[PDB]
Amino acid sequence: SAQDLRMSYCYAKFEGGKCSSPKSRNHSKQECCCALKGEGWGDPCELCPTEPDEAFRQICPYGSGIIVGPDDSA
Repeated sequence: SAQDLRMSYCYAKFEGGKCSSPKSRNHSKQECCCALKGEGWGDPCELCPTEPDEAFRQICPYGSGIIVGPDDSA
């Protein structure tokens, strides 16, 4: 589904320099800014894109959903 199905740490907040709120478990960079829609992704947090940015959809073909964080909310 994703690129090299890389599943690292997804951060919920990216301080245009660092990150915070990393999910104990790891998910695909797509599952991070798509289903988890955080602020950054990967151990080396990388600022995730936002819709409808070409990059945004680059991880979410259908949109913020795909595999909405299973048993990871509600």
